[PDB]
Amino acid sequence: ERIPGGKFTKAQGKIVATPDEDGFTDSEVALALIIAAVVLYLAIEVTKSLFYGEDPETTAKGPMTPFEKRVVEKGLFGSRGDSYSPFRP
Amino acid sequence: VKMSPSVPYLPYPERLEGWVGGEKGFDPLRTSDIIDVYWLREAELKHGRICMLATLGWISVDAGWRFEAEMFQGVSVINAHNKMVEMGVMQQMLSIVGVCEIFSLYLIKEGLLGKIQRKAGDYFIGKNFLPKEEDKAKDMQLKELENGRLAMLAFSGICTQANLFPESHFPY
Amino acid sequence: VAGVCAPLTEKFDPLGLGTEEKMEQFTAAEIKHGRCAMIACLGYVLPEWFRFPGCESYESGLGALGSLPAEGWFQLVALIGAHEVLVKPREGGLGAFDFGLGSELLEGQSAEEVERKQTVERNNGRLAMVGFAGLVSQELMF
Amino acid sequence: EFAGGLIGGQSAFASQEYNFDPLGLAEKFPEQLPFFREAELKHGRIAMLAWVGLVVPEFVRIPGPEKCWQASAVDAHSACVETGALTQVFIFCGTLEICGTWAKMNPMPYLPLSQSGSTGGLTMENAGDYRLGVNFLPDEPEKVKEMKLKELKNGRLAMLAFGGAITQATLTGSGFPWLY
Amino acid sequence: YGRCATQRYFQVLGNIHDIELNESLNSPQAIQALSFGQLSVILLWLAAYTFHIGWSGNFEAFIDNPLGVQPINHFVLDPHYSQYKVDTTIAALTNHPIYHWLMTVGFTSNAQIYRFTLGLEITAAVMLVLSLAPSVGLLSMGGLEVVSWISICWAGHLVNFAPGAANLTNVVMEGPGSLGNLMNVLTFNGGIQLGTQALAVSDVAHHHVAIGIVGLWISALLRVSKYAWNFNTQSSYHLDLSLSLTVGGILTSLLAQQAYVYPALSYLPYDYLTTTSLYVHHQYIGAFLATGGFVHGGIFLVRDYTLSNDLVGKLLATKATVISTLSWITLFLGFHATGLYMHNDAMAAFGVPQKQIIIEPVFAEFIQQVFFLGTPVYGLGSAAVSSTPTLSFLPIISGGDFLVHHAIALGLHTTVLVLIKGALDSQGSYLFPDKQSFGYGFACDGPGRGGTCDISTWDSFYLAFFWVNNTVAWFTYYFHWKVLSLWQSSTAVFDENSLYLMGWFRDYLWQNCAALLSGYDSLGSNDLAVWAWAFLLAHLAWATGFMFLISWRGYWQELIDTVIYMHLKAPFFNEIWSADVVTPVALSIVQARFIGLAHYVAGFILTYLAFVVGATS
Amino acid sequence: AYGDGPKKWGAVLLPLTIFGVGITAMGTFVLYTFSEDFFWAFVPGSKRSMELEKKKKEMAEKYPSPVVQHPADPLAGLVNRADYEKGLEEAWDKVKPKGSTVTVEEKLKELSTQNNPHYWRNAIKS
Ligand code: CLA
Ligand code: CLA
Ligand code: CLA
Ligand SMILES: CC(=O)O[C@H]1CC(C)(C)C(=C=C/C(C)=C/C=C/C(C)=C/C=C/C=C(C)/C=C/C=C(C)/C=C/[C@@]23O[C@]2(C)C[C@@H](O)CC3(C)C)[C@](C)(O)C1
Ligand SMILES: CC(=O)O[C@H]1CC(C)(C)C(=C=C/C(C)=C/C=C/C(C)=C/C=C/C=C(C)/C=C/C=C(C)/C=C/[C@@]23O[C@]2(C)C[C@@H](O)CC3(C)C)[C@](C)(O)C1
Ligand SMILES: CC1=C(C/C=C(\C)CCC[C@H](C)CCC[C@H](C)CCCC(C)C)C(=O)c2ccccc2C1=O
Repeated sequence: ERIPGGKFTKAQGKIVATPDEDGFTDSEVALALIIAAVVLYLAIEVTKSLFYGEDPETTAKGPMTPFEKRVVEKGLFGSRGDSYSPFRP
Repeated sequence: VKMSPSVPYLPYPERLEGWVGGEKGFDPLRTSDIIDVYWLREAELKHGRICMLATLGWISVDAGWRFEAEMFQGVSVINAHNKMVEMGVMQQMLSIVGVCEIFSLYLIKEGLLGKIQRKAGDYFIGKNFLPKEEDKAKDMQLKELENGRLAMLAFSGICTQANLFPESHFPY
Repeated sequence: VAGVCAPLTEKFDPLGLGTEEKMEQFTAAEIKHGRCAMIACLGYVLPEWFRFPGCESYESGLGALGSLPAEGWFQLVALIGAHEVLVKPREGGLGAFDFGLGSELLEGQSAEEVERKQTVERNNGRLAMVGFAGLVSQELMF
Repeated sequence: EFAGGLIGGQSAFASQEYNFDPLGLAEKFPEQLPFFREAELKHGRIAMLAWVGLVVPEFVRIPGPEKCWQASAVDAHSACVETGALTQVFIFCGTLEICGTWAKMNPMPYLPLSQSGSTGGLTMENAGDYRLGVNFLPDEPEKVKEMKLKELKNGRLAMLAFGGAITQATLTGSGFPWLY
Repeated sequence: YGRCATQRYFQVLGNIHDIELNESLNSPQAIQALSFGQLSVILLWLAAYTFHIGWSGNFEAFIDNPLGVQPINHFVLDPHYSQYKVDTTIAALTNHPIYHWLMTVGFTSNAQIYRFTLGLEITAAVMLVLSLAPSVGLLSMGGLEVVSWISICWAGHLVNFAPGAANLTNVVMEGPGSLGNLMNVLTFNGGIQLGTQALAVSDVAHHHVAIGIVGLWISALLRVSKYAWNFNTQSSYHLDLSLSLTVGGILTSLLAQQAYVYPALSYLPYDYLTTTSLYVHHQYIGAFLATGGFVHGGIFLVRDYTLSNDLVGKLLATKATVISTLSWITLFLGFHATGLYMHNDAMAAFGVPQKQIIIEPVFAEFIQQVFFLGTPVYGLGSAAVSSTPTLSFLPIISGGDFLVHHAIALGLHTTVLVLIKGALDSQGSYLFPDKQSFGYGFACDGPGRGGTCDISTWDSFYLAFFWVNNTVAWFTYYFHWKVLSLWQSSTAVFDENSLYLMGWFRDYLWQNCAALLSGYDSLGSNDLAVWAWAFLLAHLAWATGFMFLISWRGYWQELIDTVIYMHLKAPFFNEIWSADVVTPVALSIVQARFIGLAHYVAGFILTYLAFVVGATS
Repeated sequence: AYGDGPKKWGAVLLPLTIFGVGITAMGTFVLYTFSEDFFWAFVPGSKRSMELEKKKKEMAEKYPSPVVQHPADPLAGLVNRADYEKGLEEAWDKVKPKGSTVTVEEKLKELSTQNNPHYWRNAIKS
């Protein structure tokens, strides 16, 4: 039970109807937590990748894909430049 | 000028060279150039294996080889998934497939990042049935890939034909 | 430094117990215990939420020792023992814990990353050992 | 020279070639000319098949759902789209077109031409060359050129023939003779 | 290790995301990876909201009676609550239109919400995976074509979940059919549809498909305009970032305006608090994005621009004219708005409210009557009445709105003046001719040449952010009081008392704080107790910002030196702490200014949020 | 009931998520302060950053890039710096003040040389 505060809550008479049951049970909450744990593992991987930066051999020892080769050659998709610009064209 | 043998008028998709099925060079809409062939081959093998199993599953359960337990008897292949999803059976199969696919996620991530050096589709189950001869090993891999492709198309067929004509069985 | 990660800085031997020679065998014992404890914690958690059709009668936890006809318990023990006696360490393994399973993932992995995987395994096994100890003692006593 | 040395400008009479381009599109767009020949040959082939498929059903028709097959040419298309025949024909033609032309033309078929540009896969030499039935070509360049010219002339004739046939059939109806 | 000072923290943390200075991940692939990680964080935040709405929330009870139920955000489990407060509180209520958005986009169950949370977590995992592998290939992803395709797909979703989709005959299978068949899911009725009191879902879906198609066409046109006249002469991450930030700020401010006046979420206007919070929040976000556009323009000038005879060179050459004219505009607007407000204050105070200077906003009234209104409300410009009018929530302006809009113009022009002045003087002033060699942010140039406090280009943003917050406060006070008068049906208390600023105090701030302050007192505490507590907390943060802004370093450095002396002379601790490890030093001047600004704006935002909640509850 | 659910999950996680997670974050950040790689990318001359720069140089000199890159030394862009200077020399001799004794190579050496020992990359004995 709540003590209403604010003129509009009293005037409009909106009631905070609590659902009878919970809504997510416990099994589906566990599944959400598992998926969040996988996302956390991926986030740890991303953090380790970004903190130590990109190693110099990759992008230098790994040959560019033919798509990347042709894009850099023709200057597309932000290449032939020094910007990111996700909203390029 | 390699002129991929499958589509003669198209240039060979260069990154397919050296892979098991690359001698036919069938990648029009060349996607090996945009996507790493490691990921493409892992996806192809996963689809092929899932379909090689799902084909046999659909055939066996449509013929009438239901499991021992009740809640498995009298359930057709079509209205099977919606049934075992409320019987609690699809949840545990999803759990097992989930741990297998977390293994798969680790393998794909580490392989693409270059940390591990496994081959695409190699989950280290086997390696004592591989023919141990490099030509024969590549032949076995090609057999797996061709059977997986045939099974992908076959399961697509079987499923669509069954669901379009519910009153039928495997010959369709 | 296989087990030493970061909460420590050195070997945790208050009662000096490794002192060479024993250290390798104790490492095998600890790694096996950690693996068993990790899978045992997973076991405690999951049967409470799904039950493997055919097993939806037995009680979980230590009560499963009472339930699950002793023939079935002996079959589980037979599988475990068949593995334990019939697997053996591989060959050029890092120790008696190297039973070859997944060792392909260590091929050309650098010393730091191989040791990091080792330490992750061992620390997770230690946490799972204390976790199972808590689970079993809590289920039994209270 | 005229139209980058493409085949098709030859006249029937003699070495006095036709070279029909009153609006001069070949000179104005020489780098877009392989695309022009691709479009011309594609339209010609489609029109050959289309005129043949306007003539043949007046003689023999496949058994089918009786709404698309047992219909005249002009009113066939709508009923065939409804019956699900032309949707499968579209699936087939779309797969063929995407793979073949969209990969021979776009070096990045996974990207629209607004993003890939290029379009250098269509050269002047391999304009209509989809490598289909090339063993039937005569083994000398002169007769290869003559056969390509035959294909182009028949394709243009089929374009005009299909246009006239469909227009007359809409105006009148009838069968193979689309006269009143 | 760690033989640095505490200054190291605030020195690196101020540039911790200045990846251009981070030589490791300096490539644009790394910046795209940062974008992927940020989008993963956004997806997880939306997953948070959806998960707590579906877990402990009344969405299933909300779809049934959207007018009579208050949306629940999450369950409150604070251990500090007293049993009564525990019995008092049900759960944390909702201050955002996520219930309305979910209802609009077709959610009808908590199972759908749970699947949405799972999908959001999976998409965040996908974003993290994409960030794991930066690559020129991934730089292909994006573009106006991609965002237009996203708009088209959203149109498809809205078509699939439009209320009339049940009556829709399958177009792709049975043909387009009659026009009404398409009207089941694609409409252009225009304006509020009555009932839900929001734009029809068919209208939104049709809007999105049209916008996506037009965006595809516009992107193709822009790229052919790049075919001929291909000139990427000035590429900089800060130039493109400024472009994106300015466009995003314009779009967000437009979103606030057109979402108040054309709500797209069903049963949203019935919820006053969520509407007010939406408008205020989006206007603050838009102003912040515009300020960021100006800031990154200044940064591009500082360290990425090379002088040429181009657009920017022309702007720089006549920067004195720009600054002088902006100063004149601001002086005129401030003088006249303040003087008219003071004149109205004097007239109302002296019991002569008729003698106030009320300049009727005849130009905006002319625009409204001629272009927007369908009935003669003012009668100037046009008096025609529309036979079939459409509905919306466009306010009817009066005399006070003229002065308020002039205050808004003063605020915007002063903010632009500060930002433009700082950006263009980043190239140098006669007090600091060589600012091109000192970087975007620095303390000062010392006491010489008469003094050089706040002479840095970053200090220009520091000064202009107060003006950003002040301008947003001005027009959000305007919006909040206007909608409060409209909802309370006064509409004459506003139109008369907004002419003089004592009205803005008494009838707006003092009047609307009555319920908020009673959140907790000797009698007890109600649901507004949390907001009174946050009100006080925000005031405390604001005054701490005052501390960091007024008092400067040297004093505090000497005080900290004496405190270090006390520690080194203290017993039982000189054996342990020699001040060599992370030496405690006073915050640098730039760090102090930023932290004071941060406390100032944090108190600003939290104070106004608490006030809005306590006033529109 | 409605309360159950978030009550038990909260009693488990909220102590964890706030106390354990925040305290661990604070302690690990204090450790990171005393770590060798503390803000390594933003501390000039840090060991990790210098090793990364050295390895970048090694990769650049071992795997030449077909595309032209922004020259770290602006004069290193020249395809033939010899021709650059030879031209300068010719132009300077054309516009030399009378028989000046100043030559182009000496001027280039004088302009290129600089005595800034306090600039880093020079305080690291480099
Ligand atoms: C099966 C149990 C077991 C075994 C055999 C080992 C074995 C080992 N651990 Mg280890 N460890 C364990 C459990 C175990 N651990 C657990 C649960 C934790 C979590 C706290 C740790 C944490 C840990 C750290 C942090 C480190 C080790 C290290 C080591 C190695 C050297 C230590 C040594 O010589 O002692 C081996 C012998 C024993 C551990 C005796 C086990 C049986 C004793 C007698 C039990 C004593 C009572 C115990 C508290 C149980 C409570 C019940 C009691 C009230 C009756 C060795 C390989 C070191 C290492 O890796 O070297 C680099 C190291 O730094 N361990
Ligand atoms: C997508 C948009 C975007 C992007 C990518 C960037 C990117 C960048 N900006 Mg930028 N900026 C933006 C928008 C953006 N900005 C906007 C909108 C503004 C205007 C507000 C600015 C204003 C701005 C300035 C003034 C500066 C930058 C700078 C930078 C660069 C370094 C960032 C850094 O390390 O800051 C460090 C980031 C922080 C210290 C974050 C502060 C943490 C906040 C304040 C926590 C407080 C919230 C707290 C939880 C509230 C508690 C409430 C209380 C009641 C409890 C980097 C390239 C800097 C630069 O390039 O200088 C060379 C610089 O000086 N930006
Ligand atoms: C109430 C507080 C207040 C006031 C009045 C001002 C006023 C002003 N600020 Mg300002 N500022 C403030 C707080 C304030 N600031 C704070 C807290 C910050 C954060 C540090 C800033 C940061 C800031 C920056 C960074 C800039 C300004 C600028 C300006 C000027 C803008 C031009 C203008 O509006 O002229 C109107 C002037 C007034 C309203 C002052 C009052 C004048 C009289 C009393 C009112 C009129 C009475 C009547 C008409 C005169 C009678 C005439 C005759 C009968 C005698 C103006 C003098 C800009 C500037 O100087 O550009 C020109 C500029 O660049 N300010
Ligand atoms: C190549 C091939 O073919 O196969 C390969 C595949 C692959 C994947 C590559 C491989 C691998 C790796 C694997 C299999 C990794 C599995 C790791 C697991 C299962 C770890 C579990 C930890 C559980 C913990 C810490 C529990 C902790 C529990 C705690 C802290 C519980 C604590 C409390 O319970 C206690 C104590 C009291 C309770 O009341 C309260 C709570 C909190 C629940 C292999 C081995 O290479 C084999
Ligand atoms: C490996 C492999 O597989 O080999 C393959 C390779 C490859 C290349 C695909 C092959 C081929 C070639 C093919 C398939 C060639 C087919 C060519 C066709 C069908 C040409 C039709 C022309 C119709 C015309 C001009 C209609 C003309 C109609 C006219 C002028 C009609 C004109 C009027 O109708 C109009 C306009 C009005 C009417 O009222 C009156 C009339 C006058 C009748 C191979 C060798 O085969 C097999
Ligand atoms: C109060 C004040 C200080 C003193 C404030 C300081 C030194 C910062 C206060 C630190 C707070 C109290 C946290 C102290 C450390 C905490 C234990 C958190 C540590 C976090 C790190 C581990 C990252 C200044 O240095 C200063 C400098 C320039 C102008 C004005 C002022 C000013 O007003």
